[PDB]
Amino acid sequence: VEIDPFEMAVKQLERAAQYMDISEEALEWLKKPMRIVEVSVPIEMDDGSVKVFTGFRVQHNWARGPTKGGIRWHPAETLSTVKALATWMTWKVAVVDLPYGGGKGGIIVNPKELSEREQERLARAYIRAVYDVIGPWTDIPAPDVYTNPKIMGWMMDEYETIMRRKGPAFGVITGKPLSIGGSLGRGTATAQGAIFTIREAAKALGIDLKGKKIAVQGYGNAGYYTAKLAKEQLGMTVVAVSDSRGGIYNPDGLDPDEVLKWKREHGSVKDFPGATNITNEELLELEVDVLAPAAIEEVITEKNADNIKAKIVAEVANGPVTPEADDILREKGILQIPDFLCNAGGVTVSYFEWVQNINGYYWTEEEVREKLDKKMTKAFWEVYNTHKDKNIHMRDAAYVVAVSRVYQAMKDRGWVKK
Ligand SMILES: N[C@@H](CCC(=O)O)C(=O)O
Repeated sequence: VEIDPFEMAVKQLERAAQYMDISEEALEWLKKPMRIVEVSVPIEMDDGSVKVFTGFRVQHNWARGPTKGGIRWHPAETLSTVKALATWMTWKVAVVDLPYGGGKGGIIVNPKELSEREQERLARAYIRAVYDVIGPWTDIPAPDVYTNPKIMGWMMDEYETIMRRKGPAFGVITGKPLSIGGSLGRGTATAQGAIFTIREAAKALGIDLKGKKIAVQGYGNAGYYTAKLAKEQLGMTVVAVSDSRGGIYNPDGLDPDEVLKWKREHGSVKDFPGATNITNEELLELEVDVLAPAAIEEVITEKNADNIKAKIVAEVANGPVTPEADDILREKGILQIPDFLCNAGGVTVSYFEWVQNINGYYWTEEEVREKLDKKMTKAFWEVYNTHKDKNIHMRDAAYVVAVSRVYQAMKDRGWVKK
């Protein structure tokens, strides 16, 4: 009825585990986060009053290393959502082979009504509250929904103040500004990883992307950068983009820069000059070769699953395809890139930033791009090889790979004897 996120995550995990040989005790261990921390976050309001907010910090599993995850500042943020996202982050960092665990944070707050001073106070108070469970080798937060690198810098500064500079305080948190322990290529990380996965999928299917058409659903940061990177690196034709308000259709192709400027100047991509105006519900069914949903989740359902005509569906967003839609698309012979594999570039570049901070030596744009390319190509090819060996779904193969890595790490530590 309410479809609790944690219940759905556990159901997904059970579905995945039924496709592989895993002990019952390890599955029961994986069904529950290893540590959940709920703290009060008191800040001083600009009018002088004191308001108390609820903060979360869930560390699902740290068998493979320190936990990794973002912090969400959303008025509708709950503990269940944080737990489910930490569980998903575990598999996200496991599939792309990072020495990380699963983690997530969140504060129930509406940041649109907070001033800059109040936002800084909130970040510093959250750090002061969760200092006891975070660290460069314990738990590394990251930017997420309604959180930017500015909050990352404030949080790192507060952590460094509390820690008294006894170690790599830069590495306690990622996504920071370039002036303070930042990393090159952070802004376009997720889209770059998605482009690498799309290129590898095209390589697997034997189709060249030069001159092909791509439709991107959702024109935020991820969607815009995905369309732009596809057009430049992959040589594809950006035929259709969209946002919440509406969508754009143009057979001759769309210039992502022009569309972004129009959206910035009018608040939406609606009524772009010399272009057909459509919505998402027909955008998802346009005849394309690559479809990249980069917007609100659950856009492909059994209603529209049979009408999808894309050869490759790159799930840039977090879970935009329902399991029934997954089965329908697999029946049609459409290669799907799993949600927590396609957008694994952001966490990979976050790991690169953490490595740079820990080592004290910082890389260049080309080095980061090449390392990200290697990691994403290897992860995608491992997932596709499992998908070809086990004759299962692509999402199922990615789950098998991630859960197998986590289970092996748990067995090596002696946490589970079977
Ligand atoms: N939460 C973001 C940040 C990456 C990270 O966890 O380091 C993501 O999953 O992409």
